[PDB]
Amino acid sequence: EWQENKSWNAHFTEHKSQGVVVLWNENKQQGFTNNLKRANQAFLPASTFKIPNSLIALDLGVVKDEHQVFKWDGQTRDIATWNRDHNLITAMKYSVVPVYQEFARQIGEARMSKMLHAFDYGNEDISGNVDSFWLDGGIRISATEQISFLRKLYHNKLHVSERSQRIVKQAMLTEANGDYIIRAKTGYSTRIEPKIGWWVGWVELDDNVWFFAMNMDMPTSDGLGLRQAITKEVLKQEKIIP
Ligand SMILES: Cc1cccc(-c2cccc(C(=O)O)c2)c1
Repeated sequence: EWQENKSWNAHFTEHKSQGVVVLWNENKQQGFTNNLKRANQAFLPASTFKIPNSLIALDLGVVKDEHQVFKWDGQTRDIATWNRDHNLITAMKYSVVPVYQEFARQIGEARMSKMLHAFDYGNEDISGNVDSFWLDGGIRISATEQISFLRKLYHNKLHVSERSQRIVKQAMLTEANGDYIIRAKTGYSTRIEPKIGWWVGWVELDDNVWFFAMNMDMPTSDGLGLRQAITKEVLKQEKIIP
Protein backbone atom coordinates (compact mmCIF):
# COMPACT_ATOMS: atom_id res chain seq x y z
CA GLU A 1 0.00 0.00 0.00
CA TRP A 2 2.85 2.41 0.75
CA GLN A 3 6.20 2.40 -1.01
CA GLU A 4 9.23 4.48 -0.08
CA ASN A 5 11.55 5.63 -2.89
CA LYS A 6 14.54 7.39 -1.36
CA SER A 7 15.96 8.17 -4.79
CA TRP A 8 13.40 10.98 -5.02
CA ASN A 9 15.46 12.75 -2.33
CA ALA A 10 17.68 13.96 -5.18
CA HIS A 11 14.90 16.34 -6.25
CA PHE A 12 15.39 18.13 -2.93
CA THR A 13 19.11 17.73 -2.22
CA GLU A 14 20.04 19.09 -5.67
CA HIS A 15 18.49 22.37 -4.45
CA LYS A 16 20.34 22.24 -1.13
CA SER A 17 16.96 21.54 0.51
CA GLN A 18 15.08 18.76 2.31
CA GLY A 19 11.42 17.75 2.07
CA VAL A 20 8.79 15.12 1.34
CA VAL A 21 6.52 14.42 -1.59
CA VAL A 22 3.56 12.11 -1.08
CA LEU A 23 1.63 10.75 -4.09
CA TRP A 24 -1.60 8.72 -4.07
CA ASN A 25 -2.85 6.75 -7.12
CA GLU A 26 -6.60 6.81 -6.70
CA ASN A 27 -7.37 3.97 -9.16
CA LYS A 28 -4.80 1.63 -7.58
CA GLN A 29 -5.24 2.85 -3.97
CA GLN A 30 -1.45 3.00 -3.57
CA GLY A 31 0.76 5.67 -2.03
CA PHE A 32 4.35 6.68 -2.76
CA THR A 33 6.79 8.89 -0.89
CA ASN A 34 10.51 9.67 -0.54
CA ASN A 35 10.37 9.75 3.27
CA LEU A 36 7.79 7.78 5.23
CA LYS A 37 8.76 9.44 8.52
CA ARG A 38 8.40 13.01 7.28
CA ALA A 39 5.23 12.10 5.38
CA ASN A 40 3.64 11.55 8.82
CA GLN A 41 5.22 14.49 10.70
CA ALA A 42 2.78 17.26 11.52
CA PHE A 43 3.39 20.89 10.53
CA LEU A 44 1.39 24.08 10.68
CA PRO A 45 -0.93 24.07 7.63
CA ALA A 46 -0.55 27.83 7.05
CA SER A 47 -2.34 28.90 3.85
CA THR A 48 -3.28 25.30 2.92
CA PHE A 49 -5.83 25.96 5.69
CA LYS A 50 -7.62 28.21 3.23
CA ILE A 51 -9.22 25.00 1.81
CA PRO A 52 -11.13 23.99 5.00
CA ASN A 53 -11.66 27.63 5.96
CA SER A 54 -13.38 28.31 2.60
CA LEU A 55 -15.55 25.20 2.97
CA ILE A 56 -16.75 26.21 6.40
CA ALA A 57 -17.33 29.86 5.48
CA LEU A 58 -19.46 28.81 2.47
CA ASP A 59 -21.43 26.16 4.29
CA LEU A 60 -22.36 28.50 7.14
CA GLY A 61 -23.25 31.40 4.85
CA VAL A 62 -20.31 33.57 5.94
CA VAL A 63 -19.49 33.60 2.21
CA LYS A 64 -22.51 33.65 -0.09
CA ASP A 65 -20.75 32.54 -3.29
CA GLU A 66 -17.51 32.86 -5.29
CA HIS A 67 -18.50 36.30 -6.62
CA GLN A 68 -19.09 38.07 -3.28
CA VAL A 69 -16.59 40.91 -2.95
CA PHE A 70 -14.52 41.26 0.22
CA LYS A 71 -13.57 44.92 0.30
CA TRP A 72 -10.00 45.92 1.17
CA ASP A 73 -9.96 47.39 4.69
CA GLY A 74 -7.66 50.21 3.54
CA GLN A 75 -4.66 49.10 5.61
CA THR A 76 -1.56 49.04 3.45
CA ARG A 77 0.16 45.66 3.79
CA ASP A 78 3.51 44.59 2.42
CA ILE A 79 2.01 42.23 -0.21
CA ALA A 80 0.75 44.50 -2.99
CA THR A 81 -1.89 42.03 -4.25
CA TRP A 82 -3.52 42.10 -0.81
CA ASN A 83 -4.21 45.86 -1.03
CA ARG A 84 -7.30 45.42 -3.15
CA ASP A 85 -10.78 43.94 -3.25
CA HIS A 86 -11.07 40.16 -3.58
CA ASN A 87 -13.62 37.44 -4.14
CA LEU A 88 -13.15 33.83 -3.04
CA ILE A 89 -11.31 32.94 -6.29
CA THR A 90 -8.73 35.74 -6.15
CA ALA A 91 -8.39 35.45 -2.37
CA MET A 92 -7.37 31.80 -2.80
CA LYS A 93 -5.12 32.65 -5.76
CA TYR A 94 -3.17 35.40 -3.90
CA SER A 95 -3.37 33.64 -0.49
CA VAL A 96 -4.95 36.74 1.04
CA VAL A 97 -4.54 36.10 4.76
CA PRO A 98 -6.52 39.15 5.98
CA VAL A 99 -9.69 38.07 4.09
CA TYR A 100 -9.48 34.60 5.66
CA GLN A 101 -8.78 36.07 9.12
CA GLU A 102 -12.15 37.85 8.92
CA PHE A 103 -13.84 34.59 7.75
CA ALA A 104 -12.47 32.85 10.87
CA ARG A 105 -13.75 35.61 13.18
CA GLN A 106 -17.26 35.27 11.72
CA ILE A 107 -17.13 31.46 11.93
CA GLY A 108 -16.10 31.70 15.58
CA GLU A 109 -14.24 29.20 17.76
CA ALA A 110 -17.07 26.81 18.54
CA ARG A 111 -18.18 26.26 14.94
CA MET A 112 -14.59 26.13 13.62
CA SER A 113 -13.62 23.47 16.15
CA LYS A 114 -16.74 21.42 15.46
CA MET A 115 -16.23 21.50 11.69
CA LEU A 116 -12.56 20.55 11.78
CA HIS A 117 -13.51 17.57 13.91
CA ALA A 118 -16.23 16.68 11.38
CA PHE A 119 -13.55 16.88 8.65
CA ASP A 120 -11.07 14.71 10.63
CA TYR A 121 -8.63 17.54 9.77
CA GLY A 122 -5.11 17.07 11.17
CA ASN A 123 -4.97 17.25 14.93
CA GLU A 124 -8.30 19.19 14.85
CA ASP A 125 -6.86 21.60 17.46
CA ILE A 126 -7.61 25.30 17.09
CA SER A 127 -5.81 26.43 20.27
CA GLY A 128 -4.46 29.94 19.76
CA ASN A 129 -6.14 33.03 18.37
CA VAL A 130 -9.21 32.35 16.27
CA ASP A 131 -7.89 34.67 13.56
CA SER A 132 -4.38 33.17 13.35
CA PHE A 133 -4.24 29.64 14.78
CA TRP A 134 -3.31 28.14 11.38
CA LEU A 135 -0.30 30.48 11.29
CA ASP A 136 0.90 30.34 14.90
CA GLY A 137 -1.52 28.27 17.00
CA GLY A 138 -1.69 24.60 17.87
CA ILE A 139 -3.19 23.11 14.71
CA ARG A 140 -0.99 20.62 12.85
CA ILE A 141 -1.35 18.33 9.85
CA SER A 142 0.90 15.87 7.99
CA ALA A 143 1.30 15.35 4.27
CA THR A 144 -0.52 11.99 4.48
CA GLU A 145 -3.33 13.64 6.45
CA GLN A 146 -3.58 16.30 3.73
CA ILE A 147 -4.12 13.49 1.18
CA SER A 148 -6.86 11.94 3.32
CA PHE A 149 -8.71 15.26 3.61
CA LEU A 150 -8.34 16.07 -0.09
CA ARG A 151 -9.66 12.67 -1.16
CA LYS A 152 -12.87 13.33 0.77
CA LEU A 153 -13.17 16.75 -0.89
CA TYR A 154 -12.63 15.30 -4.37
CA HIS A 155 -15.39 12.73 -3.74
CA ASN A 156 -17.79 15.30 -2.12
CA LYS A 157 -17.72 13.24 1.10
CA LEU A 158 -16.98 15.99 3.57
CA HIS A 159 -19.80 16.91 5.98
CA VAL A 160 -20.74 20.12 4.17
CA SER A 161 -23.00 20.53 1.15
CA GLU A 162 -22.05 19.35 -2.34
CA ARG A 163 -22.29 23.00 -3.49
CA SER A 164 -19.74 24.18 -0.92
CA GLN A 165 -17.30 21.45 -2.06
CA ARG A 166 -17.78 22.22 -5.76
CA ILE A 167 -17.16 25.93 -5.14
CA VAL A 168 -13.93 25.31 -3.23
CA LYS A 169 -12.68 22.91 -5.89
CA GLN A 170 -13.37 25.61 -8.47
CA ALA A 171 -11.34 28.07 -6.36
CA MET A 172 -8.45 25.57 -6.14
CA LEU A 173 -8.06 25.50 -9.94
CA THR A 174 -4.36 26.19 -10.62
CA GLU A 175 -3.48 24.86 -14.08
CA ALA A 176 -5.29 23.20 -16.97
CA ASN A 177 -4.31 22.10 -20.50
CA GLY A 178 -5.06 19.31 -22.94
CA ASP A 179 -3.09 16.83 -20.78
CA TYR A 180 -4.08 17.44 -17.16
CA ILE A 181 -5.80 19.64 -14.61
CA ILE A 182 -4.24 20.63 -11.27
CA ARG A 183 -6.39 21.73 -8.34
CA ALA A 184 -4.18 22.72 -5.39
CA LYS A 185 -3.22 25.25 -2.71
CA THR A 186 0.22 26.52 -1.64
CA GLY A 187 1.30 27.22 1.91
CA TYR A 188 4.19 29.10 3.53
CA SER A 189 4.77 28.71 7.29
CA THR A 190 7.28 31.07 8.97
CA ARG A 191 6.04 31.83 12.51
CA ILE A 192 6.97 28.49 14.06
CA GLU A 193 10.09 26.46 13.39
CA PRO A 194 10.89 24.79 11.09
CA LYS A 195 9.89 27.17 8.34
CA ILE A 196 8.33 25.23 5.43
CA GLY A 197 6.52 25.58 2.15
CA TRP A 198 3.60 23.35 1.18
CA TRP A 199 1.84 22.41 -2.02
CA VAL A 200 -1.19 20.11 -1.75
CA GLY A 201 -3.86 19.07 -4.27
CA TRP A 202 -4.36 16.65 -7.13
CA VAL A 203 -3.85 16.02 -10.83
CA GLU A 204 -6.90 15.03 -12.90
CA LEU A 205 -6.21 12.82 -15.91
CA ASP A 206 -8.70 11.38 -18.39
CA ASP A 207 -8.98 8.08 -16.48
CA ASN A 208 -7.32 8.53 -13.03
CA VAL A 209 -6.59 11.07 -10.30
CA TRP A 210 -3.26 11.46 -8.51
CA PHE A 211 -3.37 13.24 -5.15
CA PHE A 212 -0.24 14.95 -3.86
CA ALA A 213 1.06 16.67 -0.78
CA MET A 214 4.54 18.06 -0.37
CA ASN A 215 6.38 20.15 2.16
CA MET A 216 9.97 21.37 2.17
CA ASP A 217 12.29 23.44 4.27
CA MET A 218 11.99 27.13 3.37
CA PRO A 219 14.65 29.15 5.26
CA THR A 220 13.91 32.20 3.04
CA SER A 221 11.20 33.24 0.62
CA ASP A 222 13.66 32.89 -2.29
CA GLY A 223 12.85 29.17 -2.62
CA LEU A 224 9.06 29.40 -2.76
CA GLY A 225 8.92 28.54 -6.47
CA LEU A 226 10.53 25.18 -5.72
CA ARG A 227 7.31 23.98 -4.09
CA GLN A 228 5.60 23.56 -7.47
CA ALA A 229 8.79 22.99 -9.49
CA ILE A 230 9.95 19.98 -7.51
CA THR A 231 6.44 18.50 -7.36
CA LYS A 232 6.04 18.78 -11.12
CA GLU A 233 9.50 17.21 -11.59
CA VAL A 234 8.43 14.21 -9.53
CA LEU A 235 5.18 14.00 -11.50
CA LYS A 236 7.12 14.05 -14.78
CA GLN A 237 9.59 11.42 -13.54
CA GLU A 238 6.67 9.16 -12.61
CA LYS A 239 5.01 9.63 -16.05
CA ILE A 240 1.95 11.24 -14.49
CA ILE A 241 2.40 14.38 -16.61
CA PRO A 242 4.50 14.84 -19.75
C1 LIG B 1 7.64 36.83 1.23
C2 LIG B 1 6.23 36.47 1.64
C3 LIG B 1 5.80 36.64 2.95
C4 LIG B 1 4.52 36.31 3.32
C5 LIG B 1 3.63 35.81 2.39
C6 LIG B 1 4.01 35.65 1.06
C7 LIG B 1 3.03 35.22 0.03
C8 LIG B 1 1.88 35.97 -0.22
C9 LIG B 1 0.99 35.59 -1.21
C10 LIG B 1 1.22 34.45 -1.96
C11 LIG B 1 2.35 33.68 -1.72
C12 LIG B 1 2.57 32.41 -2.50
O1 LIG B 1 3.63 31.79 -2.28
O2 LIG B 1 1.66 32.04 -3.30
C13 LIG B 1 3.25 34.08 -0.74
C14 LIG B 1 5.32 35.97 0.71
